[PDB]
Amino acid sequence: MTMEQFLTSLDMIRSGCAPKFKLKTEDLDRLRVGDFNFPPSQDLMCYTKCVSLMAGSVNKKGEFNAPKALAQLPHLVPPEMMEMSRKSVEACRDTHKQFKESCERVYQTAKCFSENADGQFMWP
Repeated sequence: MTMEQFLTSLDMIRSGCAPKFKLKTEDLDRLRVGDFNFPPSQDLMCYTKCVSLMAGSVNKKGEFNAPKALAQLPHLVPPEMMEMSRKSVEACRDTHKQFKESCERVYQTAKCFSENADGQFMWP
């Protein structure tokens, strides 16, 4: 996909998940720029789970599926973002094993992606 399509995809992905939760605009804004440096509500964390399920990188138990994530990447991120994402998958493949609850697992993996991003990270 193109970068222009990717940035617009972010809003489309959000629209399919945001209405299911009680969320703060400020919080969503901060996640959009890859800033996970604030305490999340349960709603925000489950929001990140809803996003990842849509992407197909996790199951209902919030377990990160590294090979399918890597199989999916060309359908999720533009070519310019491939290297960074692959590195983030690898660095964060074993993050969900420290957490038991489904929403928290995904959130912590998402947070890991943002921190282990060698560039600008963007969350829907």
